[PDB]
Amino acid sequence: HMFLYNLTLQRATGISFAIHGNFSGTKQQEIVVSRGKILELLRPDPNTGKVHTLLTVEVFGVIRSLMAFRLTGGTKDYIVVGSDSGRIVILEYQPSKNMFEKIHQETFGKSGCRRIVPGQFLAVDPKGRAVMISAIEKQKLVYILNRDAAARLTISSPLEAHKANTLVYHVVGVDVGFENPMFACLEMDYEEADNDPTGEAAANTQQTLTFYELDLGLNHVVRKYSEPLEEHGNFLITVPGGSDGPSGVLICSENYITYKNFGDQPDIRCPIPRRRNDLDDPERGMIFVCSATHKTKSMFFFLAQTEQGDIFKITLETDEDMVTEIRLKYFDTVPVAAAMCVLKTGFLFVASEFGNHYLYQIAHLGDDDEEPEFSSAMPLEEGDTFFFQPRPLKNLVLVDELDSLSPILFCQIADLANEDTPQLYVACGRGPRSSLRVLRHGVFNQVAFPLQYTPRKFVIHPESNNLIIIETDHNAYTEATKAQRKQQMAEEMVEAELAAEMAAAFLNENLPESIFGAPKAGNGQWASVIRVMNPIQGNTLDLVQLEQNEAAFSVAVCRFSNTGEDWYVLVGVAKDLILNPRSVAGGFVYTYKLVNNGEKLEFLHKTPVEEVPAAIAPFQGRVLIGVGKLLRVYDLGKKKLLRKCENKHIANYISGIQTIGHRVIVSDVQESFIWVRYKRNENQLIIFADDTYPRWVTTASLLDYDTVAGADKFGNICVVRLPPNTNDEVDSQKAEVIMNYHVGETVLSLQKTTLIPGGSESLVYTTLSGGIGILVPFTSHEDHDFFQHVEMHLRSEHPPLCGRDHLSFRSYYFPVKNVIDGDLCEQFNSMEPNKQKNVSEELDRTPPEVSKKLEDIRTRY
Amino acid sequence: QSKYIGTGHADTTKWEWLVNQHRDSYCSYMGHFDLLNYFAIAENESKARVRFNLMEKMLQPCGPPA
Amino acid sequence: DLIFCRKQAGVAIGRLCEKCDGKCVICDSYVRPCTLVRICDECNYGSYQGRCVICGGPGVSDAYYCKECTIQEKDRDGCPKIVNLGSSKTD
Amino acid sequence: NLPFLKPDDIQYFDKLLVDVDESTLSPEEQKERKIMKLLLKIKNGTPPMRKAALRQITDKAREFGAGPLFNQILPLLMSPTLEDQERHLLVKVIDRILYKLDDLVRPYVHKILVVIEPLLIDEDYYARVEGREIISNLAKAAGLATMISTMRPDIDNMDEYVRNTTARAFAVVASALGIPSLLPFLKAVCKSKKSWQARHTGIKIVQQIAILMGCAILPHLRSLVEIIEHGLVDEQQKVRTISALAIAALAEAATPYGIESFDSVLKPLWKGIRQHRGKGLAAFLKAIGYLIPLMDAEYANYYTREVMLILIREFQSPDEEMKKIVLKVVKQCCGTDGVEANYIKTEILPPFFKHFWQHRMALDRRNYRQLVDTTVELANKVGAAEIISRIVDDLKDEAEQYRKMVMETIEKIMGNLGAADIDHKLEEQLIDGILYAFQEQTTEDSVMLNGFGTVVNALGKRVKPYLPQICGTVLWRLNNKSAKVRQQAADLISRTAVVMKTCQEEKLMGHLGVVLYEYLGEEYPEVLGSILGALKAIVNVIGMHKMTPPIKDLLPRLTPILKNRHEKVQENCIDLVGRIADRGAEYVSAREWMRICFELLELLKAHKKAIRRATVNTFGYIAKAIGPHDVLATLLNNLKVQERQNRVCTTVAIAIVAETCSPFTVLPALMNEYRVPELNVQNGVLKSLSFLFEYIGEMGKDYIYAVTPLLEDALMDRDLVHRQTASAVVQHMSLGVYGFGCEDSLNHLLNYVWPNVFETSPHVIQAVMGALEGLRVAIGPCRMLQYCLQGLFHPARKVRDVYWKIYNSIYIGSQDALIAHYPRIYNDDKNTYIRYELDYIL
Ligand SMILES: CC[C@H](O)[C@@H](C)[C@H]1O[C@@H]1C[C@@](C)(O)/C=C/C=C(\C)[C@H]1OC(=O)C[C@H](O)CC[C@@](C)(O)[C@@H](OC(C)=O)/C=C/[C@@H]1C
Ligand SMILES: [Zn+2]
Ligand SMILES: [Zn+2]
Ligand SMILES: [Zn+2]
Repeated sequence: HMFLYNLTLQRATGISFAIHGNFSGTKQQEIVVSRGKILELLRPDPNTGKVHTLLTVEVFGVIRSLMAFRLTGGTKDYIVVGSDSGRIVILEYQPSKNMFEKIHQETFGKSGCRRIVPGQFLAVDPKGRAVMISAIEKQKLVYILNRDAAARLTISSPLEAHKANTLVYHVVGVDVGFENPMFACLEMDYEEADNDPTGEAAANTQQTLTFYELDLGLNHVVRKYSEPLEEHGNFLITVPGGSDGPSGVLICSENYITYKNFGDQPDIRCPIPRRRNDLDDPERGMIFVCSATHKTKSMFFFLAQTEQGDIFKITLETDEDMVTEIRLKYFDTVPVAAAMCVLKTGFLFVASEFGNHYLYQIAHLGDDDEEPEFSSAMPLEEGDTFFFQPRPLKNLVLVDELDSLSPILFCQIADLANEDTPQLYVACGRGPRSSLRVLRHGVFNQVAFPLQYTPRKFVIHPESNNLIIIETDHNAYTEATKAQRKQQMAEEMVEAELAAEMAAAFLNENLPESIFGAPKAGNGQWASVIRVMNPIQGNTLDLVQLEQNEAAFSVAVCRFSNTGEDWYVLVGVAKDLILNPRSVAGGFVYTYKLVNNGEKLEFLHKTPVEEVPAAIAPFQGRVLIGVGKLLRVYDLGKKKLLRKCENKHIANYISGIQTIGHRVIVSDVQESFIWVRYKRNENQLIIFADDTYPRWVTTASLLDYDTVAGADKFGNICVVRLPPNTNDEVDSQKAEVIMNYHVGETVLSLQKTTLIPGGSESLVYTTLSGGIGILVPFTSHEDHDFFQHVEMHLRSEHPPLCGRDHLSFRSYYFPVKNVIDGDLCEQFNSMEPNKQKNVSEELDRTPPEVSKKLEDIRTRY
Repeated sequence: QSKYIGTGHADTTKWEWLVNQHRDSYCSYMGHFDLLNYFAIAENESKARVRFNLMEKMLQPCGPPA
Repeated sequence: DLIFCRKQAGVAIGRLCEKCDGKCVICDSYVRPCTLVRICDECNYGSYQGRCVICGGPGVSDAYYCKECTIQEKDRDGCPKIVNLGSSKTD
Repeated sequence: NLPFLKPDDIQYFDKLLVDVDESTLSPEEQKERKIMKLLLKIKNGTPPMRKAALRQITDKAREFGAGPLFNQILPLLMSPTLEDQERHLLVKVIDRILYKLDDLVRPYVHKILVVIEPLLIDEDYYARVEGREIISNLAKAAGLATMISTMRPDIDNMDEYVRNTTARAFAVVASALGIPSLLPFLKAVCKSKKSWQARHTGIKIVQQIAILMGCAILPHLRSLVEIIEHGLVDEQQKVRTISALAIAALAEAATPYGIESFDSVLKPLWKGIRQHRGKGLAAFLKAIGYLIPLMDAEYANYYTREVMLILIREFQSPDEEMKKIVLKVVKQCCGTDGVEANYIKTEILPPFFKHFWQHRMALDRRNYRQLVDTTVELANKVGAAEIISRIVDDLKDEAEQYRKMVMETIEKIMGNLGAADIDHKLEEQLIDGILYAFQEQTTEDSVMLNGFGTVVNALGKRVKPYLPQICGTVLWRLNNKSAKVRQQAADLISRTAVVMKTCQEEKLMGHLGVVLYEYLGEEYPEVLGSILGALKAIVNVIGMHKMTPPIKDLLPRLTPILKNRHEKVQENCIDLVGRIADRGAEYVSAREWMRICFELLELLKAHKKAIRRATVNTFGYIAKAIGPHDVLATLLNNLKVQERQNRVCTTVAIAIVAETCSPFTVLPALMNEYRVPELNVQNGVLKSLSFLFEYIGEMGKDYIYAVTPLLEDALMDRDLVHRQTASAVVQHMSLGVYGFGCEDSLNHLLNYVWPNVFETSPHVIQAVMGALEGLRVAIGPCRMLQYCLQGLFHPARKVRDVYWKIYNSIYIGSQDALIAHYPRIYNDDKNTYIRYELDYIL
């Protein structure tokens, strides 16, 4: 009988899309960004060189493609969005009211991130005459865009461009000037690969570049030109055409970039420059992660970033209609990005795929560069490629940095510093850019301490308050391994006599992995490290490096009734873990003594076990350890850890365990929760409850002795509860789900706590896209009925910005149950005054009363 | 019916059903941002790289038929 | 004998006569008209412009899917114009 | 089979009647007979057979040839007996076969065009669009060069009609193949020095290009105007007139962008309006009028100041078309920024109201409309009271058309800008003028009614001193011989009730209510409905207590009026009874409400939507007013005794009562009416339950457990109609309580709904499928997938059929959610089915 109210305290900070334009309609260039289910408008100030957030809107959907377009003779850029509805939307930002005005919303399919229903891909004619929304398979739709007598945008009926058994890697509109608009697609047919049982067709089928031409005269779309590719490419770039450029497309692939154009244009290929003395795996390829174009009335250039984070500048050499060669020049090195934007007034906005985002000022475009520029004209054989050495940035200067908590991998709320109010300790970031951050509030303030690898879990020492963090990353080198790899490279490269001095210069060159990426290599290599960190000072009190293929996944600090009140730290570690397909050698449990007031790890022993220990949980002088699908009780021996009790009937794989009294709550990777009883008298573990639904539970929190709240891999929250006075000696007990909700972001940490002292007790969660949310219980049913009415009214009168149905959205994988969306309720203050008055009098009060009610429920926490 | 991929009949083989749901899963990974983020954190690869890998695996996700 | 057009619907709004003014094209329900009906360009061209989407008589107001269909997303299946496959275009 | 033939068809496909079936007898002209057969199948026949014939004729188009194909098609196209839909079918077979045969049509282009050129000037709009479509398909099939070679000789024909038709055909081919494709040809034609008709038709081509393509010519606007600019100063007068009109059309299409591409033609037009007069001056002024809105504020000021003297001189021209053009140009000037209102009210307004506001303009329709619209638009910039003062005294003119024109103008201006701009003198003369114009009117048309209502509502509280005279006049006109006069009076009362209420004149409105009550015995239905609406307005402004006559006397007088057959009376009377039942419910007894109930059940079957909406509202009001028990009991007895036709009314009324008086006041008696051993009353109770749950929606969240046992009994009742209706019940149940935590009760009902999937009767199996879809929506797709998995693969083929139908339904419904719900399918030796990515653990 619990009813919750959901509120976002810190919205998502991880950017998935970013596009720049003249959305204000003035000189100013703004950037709209899609972070998860949020659409934001930002204005970079050219004077101070710092980015400001002008607008934030919760759209209650899944933005899959974001694009900007403009019509001929226009002054403002529109925003076309494809989402998880069956709808394409076109919006215009009105600066007079600081809002996103929905200009058009056209329906074509069903909701969800479906396979054959368009929404994933968006392309637009470079002149703004048409726009194609495309699914990954089969169906594509083209809409014709025009204006009317009052200069109001108008959209036509859709035109079908379907082709069965056809995948889509990417699609972009080709600059054909003012001819019939054309869209270039990267496709691949699977019809032959499916009907052949040997595998000849699957290996022989190849990606194709096709051109859909929109005949405006006859008003239809035709599959005109299609050509295979000897190299499989990942995305396309439109090169300018018509008057100020040669029409065509650039195709980025693995280890190459190609230029192609329909007609008698020879394909111009060029290999991608690889790094000088790269520590990566030699048999691992290289692709581009994102692109960006900038047009002048004199020239135009492209910017492309590699997996390594190296940004190259690309230019095309012009001989009238045809192009002669592709030229490339190493520009700089920034963290790997999902989107880049080259504004005017010399500013580059980089939206990192993880971690903080940045804005730089362009000092020099690298034209008067002494560094070598490469070209397709330079000849070579045997497939050997062009080389270059990365260098600290000088073409760009860091003018602004935007904090991004994405991706949050672990969180703990506690008052470690005696501030009398708790703080949020968040293990987030990724790779060398990982960080442990302390958040306060009085939006949050944050302080960040860098980390080596991606943090997985961390526990708190009760007496010392320090944190025991474990950081693990896949296909990465350990410190000793990268040192010995550097040594082997230097010793192998001198055989061919200045190579000695060159090797000295190479070894003395330790580029920060924080900027130039971590030298990552292998299929099943695992870099893992344990560290002990003070929560107030960023200093680390001790660090333990592990073997080259040992990957930590679980940590816990506790005492043992076997020994005295001295502490201990257990770490579970997989050995030789392969992710796809999954295969592992086994697991180890490291036992450290943790001496010197929680500042020094003292190794004791190292116990082998059948599979990876995924969860460690203290349990009344013993510990509870999950090894694969086995649940075990371990006591501390003097030469190893000795099993005392085991259960082998868990469904698939234990990911976490929490204990209340003698009840054990086991999280399965797929089959939801399982309630197990430990009978102390007989020393046996008995399964006595499970769930009626499957859940890919990521984290969980104990509400009471009968109730458990959990989070899903698919961005869901649920609350399940056992029937009253369930007996643990009778089995076949099923739990009923008393709460279901879809956050829209994948939650990885749930914790029941009170953020302000003495106030309300609530349920705080953290999402993988850097979001902080809260669920609060309702004091009285009066308020509950009020907010239910508010929710239904806002659903009917303020529908989600991208055509999604709010009720259907919050019921993505299960029908919503006993949650009120406060993020939707608080959009009451952004409606039109007449709608506010109407829905207020329907609530039998004034708009200020409704506002005050929302404000007090938010301050209550 | 016949127009919608992924539907089945009384003669649908196990292979057809499973490759259909595997392709559905890969497209849903491409769609949901945080799911792809989880995958790109588990394997230490960029989002573009895992998207390329998924599109590559779209061809024969489960293997050739009988 | 009677089947839905089911072609790709466009920007034309479906219409309803006086007899069918409150009905739903799919399920014949009069309860809670929710979202607006769109029809395909072929079913709205010529003398068929503005005619009733159900019976084919003179249209007097706009056509709607019921809320039950909206919840089940039956408003996403295509042009809901009923066509008779035993009648020429002159009958 | 051979489709039906109408008389006019005989002359075209008579050869198909001959029974010489053998093809060897045909002298290679089976192609002729084959085309005849296919065209007969296309023109007359069901959608399937004409679709098949269209596909057949398109797949063999080149094998036949354009020759015989068009020699049989074109005669059918120009037949005077052709229906519009048959013409559309012919146009679509034409454009498909034209797409098939590329250059095979080139020799016959001419022979085709002369047959289809008239369609481009046909009165039917669809005939014009079909002609344009055919020309565009021709231009895409036969090359651009062929189109030019075929239509070139007619550009200097002496007749002007052929020139206009070929000019619009050239516009169509330019739209089909692109403006740059004809840019050089048109540039050469517009400067052709041999003939002047050549350049005339060339700049007419560009004019029609603008007219046809609209804003899509903005990229090529500068090229078109540079091609045609020289014609402005051409010594031939008609060519400069048409170049001015072409500039006008280009500016009209390009609005509001592209003024900089007109920088050349400004000075020639400026000179020409000083050097020209007649139709050429009209063309020049029209071009400048469509050009001015695109200008910047400063240059708009300058250019309008330059042209203003000439246009206000032309204000008084004898040619009425010149007057229309200068009216449009002053409307266009004053509608833009830069030209400020002081300039307008100092320079333009005096001659405007001098020469344009005379009674002669009150007779021509288009002049009337344009003058009214122009004046209303002027009021938006120069001021409402500034314009209303200049024409208000003309409200008392005895020429009825002039005063109705000025009344409509004042109405629109005061609806746009309210009344805050008006002082005391203007207000008093407004009142006097509207009073006279309403008292002395021969016809009863709505211009005066709308003007009166809008001016009074715009004045608002300011109308208090004049209300005695207004109400004396409305009372005097209520007692008139013409019904359409008292109708208009009652409508004026209906429209000004609230503004009289704000003025606090409740005794006068009570007298109005009394005279309306005593007029309620009216015979003419439309005016009776109008007085009913006026009574409703009066009862709405003053309360239900101080209403005169009292509700006690007013409602029983309304009761018999429900049996009137006129729809207006029905709607108005039902609405008034409903307002009474909403507020003044305490004044009449329960038995009067029961009689009204009896006479409202019939009106639920009205064909007009508003009438049944009102019936629903008022029935709910009175059901909330009196006790649900009595109406529920008589409705249940009605359910028993009634047949199917009037049973729907009683079920709808039962649902309404359940919604107004919460269902626990209706469900017990309904469910107990199910225990009688007769099965038809059971089916009636089931149908009423179904509609009740669909209608109440989320209200039924607290009643699933209550109706559950009845559904348990009905779902295995071994009567197919009962199972079908119960499945419909649970469908509407689950769809209504979606997202309200009824998962366990609906899951329990699912177990009784499921075994009925193995049923063959189409109605009951489609009902079961609808129930399963609603249960998917409410319970979730995961549970339905769990139910399907146990039977997706199975030895029995029929259980596989039914389970795959259910799976297809839930997969089309929730394809993206199933990603989280598919079971773990292990690998084998041949394939790998594990989704390893979902097993990752961070
Ligand atoms: C058993 C269901 C069946 O279909 C019958 C209703 C149908 O055989 C009749 C035919 C006819 C000719 O007698 C139809 C009558 C229809 C009525 C009275 C419906 O109001 C209308 O059609 C009028 C308006 O659009 C909607 C009014 C509104 C909003 O009050 C609505 O209320 C809700 C909650 O939807 C009420 C719905 C009514 C059932
Ligand atoms: Zn419906
Ligand atoms: Zn249709
Ligand atoms: Zn109808």
